[PDB]
Amino acid sequence: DDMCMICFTEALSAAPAIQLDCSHIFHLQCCRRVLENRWLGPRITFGFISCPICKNKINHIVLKDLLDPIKELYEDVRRKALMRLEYEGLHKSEAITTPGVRFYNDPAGYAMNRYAYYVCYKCRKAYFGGEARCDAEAGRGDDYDPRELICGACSDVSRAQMCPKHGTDFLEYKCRYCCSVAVFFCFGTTHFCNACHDDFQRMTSIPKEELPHCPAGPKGKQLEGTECPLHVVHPPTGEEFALGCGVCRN
Amino acid sequence: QIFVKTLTGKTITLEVEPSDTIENVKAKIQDKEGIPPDQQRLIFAGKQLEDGRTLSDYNIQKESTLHLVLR
Amino acid sequence: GPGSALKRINKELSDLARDPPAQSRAGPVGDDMFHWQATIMGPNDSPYQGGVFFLTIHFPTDYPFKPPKVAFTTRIYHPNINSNGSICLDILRSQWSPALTISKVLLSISSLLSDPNPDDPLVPEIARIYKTDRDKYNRISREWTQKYAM
Ligand SMILES: *S[C@H](CC(=O)NCc1c[nH]nn1)S*
Ligand SMILES: [Zn+2]
Ligand SMILES: [Zn+2]
Ligand SMILES: [Zn+2]
Ligand SMILES: [Zn+2]
Ligand SMILES: [Zn+2]
Ligand SMILES: [Zn+2]
Repeated sequence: DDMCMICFTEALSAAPAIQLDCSHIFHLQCCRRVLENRWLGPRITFGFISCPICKNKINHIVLKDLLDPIKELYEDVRRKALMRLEYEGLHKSEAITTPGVRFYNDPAGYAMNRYAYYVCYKCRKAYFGGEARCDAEAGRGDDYDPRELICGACSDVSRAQMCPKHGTDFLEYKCRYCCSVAVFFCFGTTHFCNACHDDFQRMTSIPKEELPHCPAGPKGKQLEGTECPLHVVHPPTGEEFALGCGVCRN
Repeated sequence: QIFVKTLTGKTITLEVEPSDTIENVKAKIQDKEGIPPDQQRLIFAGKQLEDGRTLSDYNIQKESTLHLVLR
Repeated sequence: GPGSALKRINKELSDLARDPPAQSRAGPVGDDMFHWQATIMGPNDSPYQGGVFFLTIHFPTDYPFKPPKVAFTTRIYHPNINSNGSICLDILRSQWSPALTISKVLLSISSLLSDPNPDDPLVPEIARIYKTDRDKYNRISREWTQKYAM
């Protein structure tokens, strides 16, 4: 009817309303809340910017203040993700080249699905946090603190030797406790991957020589075999280590 | 003629005869809002519809409603 | 604010039990309108058939701008639901829209039982069994259905 399809609390006839470029119509004040809230949890996703209905991007003159910083973040991430996919050599991947699969001809789409990016609190740019797990994706919501998300460059605890090509723009650290790209940076000293952060009380307590050695899984697992998940020589589990530039070895 | 509700409310309309296979109703779905049959499931009365059964296989009558959920 | 979320939760309830989604019940369990209980019946075609499955639902203060917290309280053998009753469902996380309603979530969960997704599984063991030995998967699913859900 005259019902606003965002908040089913209303007819549009009731307070300030607008028609998106997409065509259908919502309360102005509702569209704003959708765009202020952004995504759920720490990992940047852009589900929220599509139209509740037709799921084409939300657009409007009156909303440009909100959309503008978003488009720029979306740009930043699409850029970084697509790059990482190519460097990682997954752009020819079968999940892109097979007609009728989800991201047929959508390299950017596949990559942003596959990789997990976070907004750094110090600067304000996205950084890479690892392959997105499912286990993190049915974990907590926003029982998290954005101050602890910090890109490699802003948490340079290893005064690391910069990459000549890409300055420090794609610098990444190991989890202190396992063989994974880090996500969080807590107590301004310690890098944690997603799982180890979840379990940081434990992880901190384990004596350094009792930690798993390479190859090391999160939360104290000893992975079987001989090759490191990060394909790098590194110091024993329990010491900080700058992994270098993320694109250039991947 | 029957309707198809998307999860997010967006309704779409289709002309059909009973004997229509759900195969080609997934196809006839692409022709309108253009999604690959391979990603779309159809739910009627809590039953997930099987590719290549009729609609009156499922007792689907004039002016019924299905739901498109997709992976 | 929460009064807004409440007006929306009452609407969804009124809309629901006056036109329920096929094979599911849901509703507040006390006078606290943010805490609901729900049941989903095992779909007719699935090894879960004849089972009644109980869920818990917590609505956030700013519903529906954030999704509800939804879990199984009935043990169930399924690749995308863990031993804590956590459900791997996109529309509850990255793919949530305020246009969705509990009806749509329950319909969505029910479909998930009709047809699991082994590709990105939450329980990779059960995922494996499903992909490699279907007969086995049904047996254990039905067996679990008989122990826990009847
Ligand atoms: S909740 C879990 C992830 C999952 O079950 N499915 C992801 C997916 C993507 N396309 N289809 N299913 S950890
Ligand atoms: Zn509204
Ligand atoms: Zn639209
Ligand atoms: Zn930074
Ligand atoms: Zn580089
Ligand atoms: Zn770790
Ligand atoms: Zn290692």
